[PDB]
Amino acid sequence: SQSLDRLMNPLIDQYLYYLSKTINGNQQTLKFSVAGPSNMAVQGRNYIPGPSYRQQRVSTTVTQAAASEFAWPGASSWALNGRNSLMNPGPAMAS
Amino acid sequence: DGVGSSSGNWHCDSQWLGDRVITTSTRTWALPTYNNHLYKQISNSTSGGSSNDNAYFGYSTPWGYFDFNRFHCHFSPRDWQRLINNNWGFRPKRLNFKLFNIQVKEVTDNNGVKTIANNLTSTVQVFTDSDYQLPYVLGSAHEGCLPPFPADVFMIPQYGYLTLNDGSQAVGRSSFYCLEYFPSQMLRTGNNFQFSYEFENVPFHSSYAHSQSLDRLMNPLIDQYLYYLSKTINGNQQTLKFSVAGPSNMAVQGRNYIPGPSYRQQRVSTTVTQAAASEFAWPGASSWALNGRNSLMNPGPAMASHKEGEDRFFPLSGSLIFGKQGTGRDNVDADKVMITNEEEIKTTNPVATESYGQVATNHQSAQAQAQTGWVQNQGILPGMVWQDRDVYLQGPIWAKIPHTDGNFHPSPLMGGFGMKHPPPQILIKNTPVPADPPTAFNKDKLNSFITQYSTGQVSVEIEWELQKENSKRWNPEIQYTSNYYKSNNVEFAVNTEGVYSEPRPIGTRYLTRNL
Amino acid sequence: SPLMGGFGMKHPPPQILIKNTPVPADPPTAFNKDKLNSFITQYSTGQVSVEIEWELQKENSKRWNPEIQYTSNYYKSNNVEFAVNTEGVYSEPRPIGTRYLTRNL
Repeated sequence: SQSLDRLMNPLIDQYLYYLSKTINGNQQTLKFSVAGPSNMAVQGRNYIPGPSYRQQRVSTTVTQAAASEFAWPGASSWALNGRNSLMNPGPAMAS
Repeated sequence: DGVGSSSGNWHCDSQWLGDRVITTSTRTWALPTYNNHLYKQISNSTSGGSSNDNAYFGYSTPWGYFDFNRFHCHFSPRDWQRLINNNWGFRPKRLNFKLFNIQVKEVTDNNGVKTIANNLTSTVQVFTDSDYQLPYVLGSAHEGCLPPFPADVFMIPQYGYLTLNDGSQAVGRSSFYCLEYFPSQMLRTGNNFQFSYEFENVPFHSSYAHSQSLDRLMNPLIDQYLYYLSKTINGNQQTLKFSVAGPSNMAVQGRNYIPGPSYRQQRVSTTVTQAAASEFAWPGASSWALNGRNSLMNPGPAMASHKEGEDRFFPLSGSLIFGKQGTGRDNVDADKVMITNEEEIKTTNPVATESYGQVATNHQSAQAQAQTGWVQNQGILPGMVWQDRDVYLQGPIWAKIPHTDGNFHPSPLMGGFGMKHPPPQILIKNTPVPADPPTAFNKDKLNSFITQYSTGQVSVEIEWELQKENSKRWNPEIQYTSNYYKSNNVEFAVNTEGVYSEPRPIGTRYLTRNL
Repeated sequence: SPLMGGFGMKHPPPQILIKNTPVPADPPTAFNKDKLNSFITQYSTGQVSVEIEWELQKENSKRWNPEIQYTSNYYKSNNVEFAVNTEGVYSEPRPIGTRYLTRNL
């Protein structure tokens, strides 16, 4: 019922700072700001999402065009002793 | 007990036994009424947010909570210095928590003047989430913890939580939690609250810096019994030549273990009078994506902040950044913040702003030259060894390991001890006291309440286990020390206006041990 | 021995420190991380009692003639020495030592 990137308190700022600005408007002027509810994407986090092995995206919607036959050519695979095996179903990832 | 009898004493001291140190800290707190006793749905729409990456949905509760998840809440600077200069490791063992001397006040405003008086019959409600049934917000580096200085009086932060969101909207899987649906003790001015907690078994934190590097573990006087490919061409005929790997060429010697994982960060320099190509704070930052939302990789995997002699460089978001006393909230200069560094782990961990290494990318032949590619991100491999991020006096202590099917090395990335069952959240709220109701029945919930706030003392005692050092090193070690040179103020003390300040972050890795 | 007079001790009577516990005023309804600087104006009062047992060294002199003794003067005065004035002000009119009796060297 919670997402890994939304585990913080939405009412309280962190006691950590993030780099918010690099240029003043090519002199380098470093600026730092408190990571808080208004910018949750830059808050420090203790844990990160699990591993991935990217898969090609296929749509089930009717009336769609495809560049070419990519079922085998566009598939993710792993090789063992010169033999290619389809990565199926592969690591547990959000569909 | 009674109105005229104290329900507890002021306990604030540190006791140093042989293998254990017991820290006790007491603070005075103030608790106002939050949200006017209401639960409120909150989202990026209510706060005016627009970006997809910062969208959220959640609820703000009228409850406050007690947080002591920072080391300076328990260790004085001198105690921290003793711990870091005399021990190879430490870990929390058990916890004792107390609330006492409850004082509930009522505030009445006549015309531009407020009068404060005691409300001896009012109550304050406290309970602990021992079953971890509520969202855990102590695992984030939030403000509102007990002050490092015992004399400072602090305000209890308001408790809020987030659930699943789609933009500013919720989904059916989103959960709403009512904290009044939990049994809680109600305390008048004569009552007190206390509970004990036992820390689950965690590894000792590495309060040492390695005196050897992973690539220099061999005997510098003896050759290996292994050979390496030393030459390919004779001066395009292929003539393979092999040589013994020895002290003269240590880079090519066979090794049993390799440095830990990496996730490269952009390099930023603190040196003044420097030019930048463009604004790269967000565009040039390393990040990970979850359900279409991009989150900054911060602080990310434990990696060396910079190479030897390059202290001016720091990873864009790979280091903890603390603010100096009095520092503003938005767009402060570099001299207003304290940038931590992890140079001590350069002996086992890769540099944050450098590639892990090079890997072959083709098959060399008489027609194709051998090609290699830079490894910007490298996952866990067998034989890898690494050091976790160091903890700091003002840094976090613990975090809750997310309840998931799988995890790897669940040490909190911001530093500290990862636990499936961390110290439970302690939630506190002033019981609403309705004003005079109408003389005719009305079914609507009451919205007129007496303005109230509460104050009291809070004590937390934590027993820490120590790992003593048994080094045979002959020369003296590096130790944290204050500087004798004269200054207007004493470091880690109050100013002429009574303002306590922490002038620098203090790590734990000064003693050394072999790799 | 203290140069201003008295008994020198490595472990004298300990310092007794007392302070009124701060009582914060009404805090804001929105969280602020700064330490509170608004407190209810308070002061405290009470009674303090200290009891000290003193050991005495009695005199065993064989001196025949009477000794010098500290004594008040009978002669009339507007006020009694070591007493209050007409405005209730207590005063100590002179310093009093301890060395009036005599013994051989």
